[PDB]
Amino acid sequence: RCFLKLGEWQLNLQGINESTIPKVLQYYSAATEHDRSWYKAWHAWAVMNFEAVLHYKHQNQALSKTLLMYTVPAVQGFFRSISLSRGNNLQDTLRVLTLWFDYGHWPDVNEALVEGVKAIQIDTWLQVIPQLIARIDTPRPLVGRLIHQLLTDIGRYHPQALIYPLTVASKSTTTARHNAANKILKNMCEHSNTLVQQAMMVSEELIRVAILWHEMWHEGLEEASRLYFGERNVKGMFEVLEPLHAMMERGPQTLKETSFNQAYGRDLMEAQEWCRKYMKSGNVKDLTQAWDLYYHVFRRISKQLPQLTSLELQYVSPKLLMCRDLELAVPGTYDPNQPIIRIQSIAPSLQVITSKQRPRKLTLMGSNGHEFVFLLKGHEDLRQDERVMQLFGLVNTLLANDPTSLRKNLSIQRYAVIPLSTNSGLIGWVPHCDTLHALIRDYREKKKILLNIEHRIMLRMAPDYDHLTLMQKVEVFEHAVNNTAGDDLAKLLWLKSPSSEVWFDRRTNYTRSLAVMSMVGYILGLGDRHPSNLMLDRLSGKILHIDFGDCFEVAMTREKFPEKIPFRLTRMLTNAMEVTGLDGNYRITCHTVMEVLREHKDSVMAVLEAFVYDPLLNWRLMDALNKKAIQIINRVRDKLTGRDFSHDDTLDVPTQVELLIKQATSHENLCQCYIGWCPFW
Amino acid sequence: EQNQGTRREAIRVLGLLGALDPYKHKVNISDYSTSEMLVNMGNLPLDEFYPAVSMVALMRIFRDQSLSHHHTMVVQAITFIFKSLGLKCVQFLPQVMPTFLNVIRVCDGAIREFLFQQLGMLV
Amino acid sequence: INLQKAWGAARRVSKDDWLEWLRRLSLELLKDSSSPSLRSCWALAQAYNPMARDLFNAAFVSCWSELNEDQQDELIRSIELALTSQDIAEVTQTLLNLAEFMEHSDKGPLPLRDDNGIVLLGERAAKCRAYAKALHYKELEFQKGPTPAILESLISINNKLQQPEAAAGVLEYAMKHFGELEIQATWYEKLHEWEDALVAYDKKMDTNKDDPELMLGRMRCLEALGEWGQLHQQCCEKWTLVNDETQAKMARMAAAAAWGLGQWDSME
Amino acid sequence: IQWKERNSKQSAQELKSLFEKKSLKEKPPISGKQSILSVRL
Amino acid sequence: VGSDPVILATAGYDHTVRFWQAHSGICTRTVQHQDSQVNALEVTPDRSMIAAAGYQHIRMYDLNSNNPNPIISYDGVNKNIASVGFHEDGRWMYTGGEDCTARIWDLRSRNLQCQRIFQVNAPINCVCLHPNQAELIVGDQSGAIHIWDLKTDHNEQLIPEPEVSITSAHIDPDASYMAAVNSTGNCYVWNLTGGIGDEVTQLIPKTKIPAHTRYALQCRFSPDSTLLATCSADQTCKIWRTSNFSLMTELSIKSGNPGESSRGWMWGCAFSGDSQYIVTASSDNLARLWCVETGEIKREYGGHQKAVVCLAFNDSVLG
Ligand SMILES: Nc1ncnc2c1ncn2[C@@H]1O[C@H](COP(=O)(O)OP(=O)(O)OP(O)(O)=S)[C@@H](O)[C@H]1O
Repeated sequence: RCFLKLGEWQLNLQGINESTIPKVLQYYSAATEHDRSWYKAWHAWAVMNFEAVLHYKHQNQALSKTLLMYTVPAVQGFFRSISLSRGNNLQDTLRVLTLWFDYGHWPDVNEALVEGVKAIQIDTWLQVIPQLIARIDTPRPLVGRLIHQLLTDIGRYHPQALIYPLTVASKSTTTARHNAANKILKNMCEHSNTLVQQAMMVSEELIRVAILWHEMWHEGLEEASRLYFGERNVKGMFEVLEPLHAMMERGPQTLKETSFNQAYGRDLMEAQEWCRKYMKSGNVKDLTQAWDLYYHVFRRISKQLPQLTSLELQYVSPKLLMCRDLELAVPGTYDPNQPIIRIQSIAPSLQVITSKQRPRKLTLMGSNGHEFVFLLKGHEDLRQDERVMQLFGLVNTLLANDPTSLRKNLSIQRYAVIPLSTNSGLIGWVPHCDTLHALIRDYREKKKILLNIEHRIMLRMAPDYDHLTLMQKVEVFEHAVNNTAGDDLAKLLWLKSPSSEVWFDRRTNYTRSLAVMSMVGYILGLGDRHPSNLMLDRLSGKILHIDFGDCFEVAMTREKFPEKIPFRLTRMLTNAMEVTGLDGNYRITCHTVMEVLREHKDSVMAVLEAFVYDPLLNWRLMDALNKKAIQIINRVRDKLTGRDFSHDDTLDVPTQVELLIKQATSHENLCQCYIGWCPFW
Repeated sequence: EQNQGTRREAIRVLGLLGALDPYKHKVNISDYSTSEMLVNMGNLPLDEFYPAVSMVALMRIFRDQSLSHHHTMVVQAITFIFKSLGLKCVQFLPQVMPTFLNVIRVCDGAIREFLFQQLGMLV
Repeated sequence: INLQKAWGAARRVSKDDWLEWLRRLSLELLKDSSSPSLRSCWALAQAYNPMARDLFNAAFVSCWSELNEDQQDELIRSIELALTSQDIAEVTQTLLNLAEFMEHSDKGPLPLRDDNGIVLLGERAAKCRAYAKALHYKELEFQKGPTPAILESLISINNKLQQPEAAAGVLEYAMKHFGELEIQATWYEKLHEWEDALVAYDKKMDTNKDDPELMLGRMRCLEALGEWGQLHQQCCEKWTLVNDETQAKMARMAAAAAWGLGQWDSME
Repeated sequence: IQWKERNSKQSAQELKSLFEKKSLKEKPPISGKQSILSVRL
Repeated sequence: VGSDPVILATAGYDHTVRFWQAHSGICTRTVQHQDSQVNALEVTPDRSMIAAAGYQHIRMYDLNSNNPNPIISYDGVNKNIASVGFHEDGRWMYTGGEDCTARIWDLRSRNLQCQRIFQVNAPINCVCLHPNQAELIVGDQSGAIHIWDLKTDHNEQLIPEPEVSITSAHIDPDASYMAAVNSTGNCYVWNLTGGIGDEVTQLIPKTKIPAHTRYALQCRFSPDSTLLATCSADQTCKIWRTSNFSLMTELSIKSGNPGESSRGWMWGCAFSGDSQYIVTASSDNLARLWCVETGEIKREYGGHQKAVVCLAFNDSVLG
């Protein structure tokens, strides 16, 4: 114990240099030898070795043997520390994963790696199943071979935990990923053949119900028209709309596809013929007729898209409604400690939600007689929502092992996210929740109050509101919020309650669930928090956040309408949490969540480093290439130490929380928001 | 209990176990529609509000088998409601009919030949 | 129309008198209510009393919607006298549930003496041990005009509702929204802010020596803080030259200080 | 009139006296009778 | 028309710029400014044209003739123009844009190319020419004051207090002081260049005068350099002295009623050649004329249909 205290205090006094590292290393090795059954000493030794690797790598970036000398005992101590926890070892597993991915090709680190895979149990990899599959197409032989061996062991022991991302990765466009996934899948048919075929059938069948043929052609033509008439890139629109001709050339298989073929197939063939005539002998005389035909098809498709409001399975996908029993599990619900729920039936009618992306409403029926309602999403990448759900589960586990937050029941409400491809997926449906916009809308429609009364006052005081300077917009915004009593949410939440005790408990839950999500969204960098992205649970009062598409302060650094606020804290959310203000439950809950996130900064740092450094997922944050990821992880490290507002000082938890409160509820920052964000609500 | 010695022994056992903190007690450990109807959360107009709350009040005594003495008058009151409303008494069917048929199944005696008869009037 | 002989009888004295009064009130309310439903359910309500209890609010609002100005004015006067006359839990819970049922409607709350009786009903809700209702009524009183008494009662209500952080927010509002140091040391006493209450009591006593209840609070602060030495020193310097109604209040703290220092001879 | 860049980016000695005349005068202030102000009132 | 020794105009959100004279408060010409609002307007020192700048264009309006159209329009910037100004002999334009730039324009249809750009890391809110027509003050949304001399190409940056956006700055024509206000009401006054010889540009902070609890939107000296008026968002306009920097005069448009709740801010003000009567622009859809001594208003012009945020008042040099 005192050797560990010596190492920690020497690190806290003198930092990390080339003179203190062997001293804290010998202290940590003395502590591990003095105990040999302590998770803390082995963990501190392994993180000290990893920090030595990081420091000696960053020093020669501004030899490969000292890095070896500090990486091999790092992997050894981390694989030793994995087996000591037995309940929660996500950070150690991500550390052995990043060491595996960066230095797993060296022949000496491979020894410790292949010992560690055979040493520890097989369930401890079930938490890092996506992060493994993101590196399945590595161009190095031995690390890729050991990845393939581990994935085959996971598929042999736990076949249900790996079959969905494997069938996701099989239907990719890159060569190495799809052939490695097909290889692991065809090795999976040895012990379980019906499950792989049923899973491929189900995935390939409800990837078609997500985006139909006319929606695919509408999206492709809308992309190619913008590309050709804005960038003059003929070889870009060619690669945009030739896979559509490729998937249309294999024959229609359903009645809807045959209907689309009988309607538009002659025009979509003659346009391809004119495009080929242009591509052989270059002249715009051949491209203008093809684009005329494409615009005719686009204008005929775009008129029948608001009419789509329901889908029958006999017309869209005739293979889904004739299953009647399956070996697949219900997606999003599988744990190795409970009996599995298999997919029994699928409802033969889906309701399409009228929006700009049109999400379907799928509802399966499990083996235990319970209906599982889902949301079949198209035109969206659901690979970010899965990672932020893993982060939210980690944060829930962190808040669960703390005494002062467990007695206050602080947690984030999560939902299942099952991606199916690059542009389609399946979101779990949370019941009893209602949208924040769709609550104020009903309250104003019932109380005879107009919806855009604040916007109408703003446009009446000044017609050119969006073109003013900062001070003029501040004056118009203050005149709008002073001449309007904003108390819709408080009376709306009180009116829908049976008694006062339930109303008080729901208000307490609402405040202490808004504060946790505000601090976690500040640490993560959540943007675009308009009232259509916040939901209230009508039975428990808690707050549910959706649309995790703008993370890591992307919305702060955009060009047209950048937001200057960390989280959403407006006057309607403040007048409905208490009667004095936000200095009660809100500030104390923010202090608790911030100090919990600061005491466990290494775990959330490891999760966010595994998220950002993924080469197939960091394309949304870059609109060398590894410079932006570094300067984002540095910003995240500044947020978790109190060096975010100024680098020459270190702020504690109350000062940082007070600065965030003053920044989020300032009129000069709320006046610059987009009008759809509703800063007056 | 009322004996002072028993209460003294009870608080003696309570002290000898000894001062468990409340969170460990709470660790060791539909009916929502009636609460919304007796307070009128849905804000239905008052003319069609008294039948719903009277049906819940009749169903609260018609659910229990311990108080099987006033079953004839709650049944005749239910028939009175269903005849007095008219065509708008269809909304109370999912809450009145399973309890009615369960009571017909579980009861005994010469009230059964009554209940069926009243059930016919419901039909 | 014929309910004034049940409402304005003016003869209720004891507990069972009030219970049988609300009994007869419920039966004469459900008997003639201008609705076939409650009138038919009255015949069963004569035989079963909890059914007449749960059908009280609907019968009350159906009878209230038909009366005119004067009869409903005698009605609200009689319900005010029935509120402020007794102290039993069942009848007060019944009247509070009726008032919250009425204020949840579209017609607004039933008008009491002054501003729907939010000063009365909360004072009837604090003694009935229904603290959520009292907290809601004190918030409704706070929304009109803030005074230090409302903030002190908000602290007192939120402490027994197991909410220390809300009361801390009340103290924060009172300290950054008033700005004259009107904050009494009893406010820090309720929040268990023993150091701040101690600094407040030394701030209040060093300027002038005043009457008791000003050193008893300092004794309570130093006892709850855990300093037996200064507590016993301040007790021994004032034990003789003090009146009778203060030694009976300070004797247990004196015994606790003498035990904490181990002086059994003074503890006896 | 629109905007065009790359103007006078190489001549330093010419720009030292092209537009920076450094005209500093009118040091002596005098009193007045406020003709327009009294005429307006 | 503008054939008069004194002229007066106001501009705001009603899509018109009004010209009038302080004889009876009646409007003479209403010039039509559409598709944007006016941030700031300035008259040419030769008294031939006026210039209205707001949202990516600077529009000239003729003074001798009667033309309601923008005869000469300047475009090229991508956001608003906070303030504009001319050389005292009418040679070059200093225009501060919203985005990042303070630039110069050439007023003649010839390739003189005396135009330069000054680029900072913040949206700028105010520009001010030096009275010797050699230096220039830039004030942005980061509290920084860029003293940029047009002779050389290096600029000083001065930060009294970060995290607060400064709004205005001005130098008296006698070249005695330099005052500036920010978004919390603090008004710092530095002593300007005393080096008339070779433009050494030394600044020492004389005083900070704490007033104006709300936002302070514009601060201006007087041509006699004995008074300094500043307008703030508590519906007040206060004039201070340059002797010991105490409060000379307080003016307010507050009705004293809690039913108004800041019905209009104090946007702009200007002095006269005598420094005796001032004209103030409030956002209560009207402009006022006050005196620096008696306190009470003397005149009112209420022909506008929306708020007004800028006004121009120049008279003859004698006064
Ligand atoms: N996970 C969920 N649980 C319950 N309801 C949900 C859930 N996800 C979405 N919804 C509901 O579905 C509505 C519309 O779905 P969205 O996908 O948000 O529509 P959208 O506007 O196309 O989405 P974007 O990306 O914000 S434009 C949401 O506003 C909610 O009402």
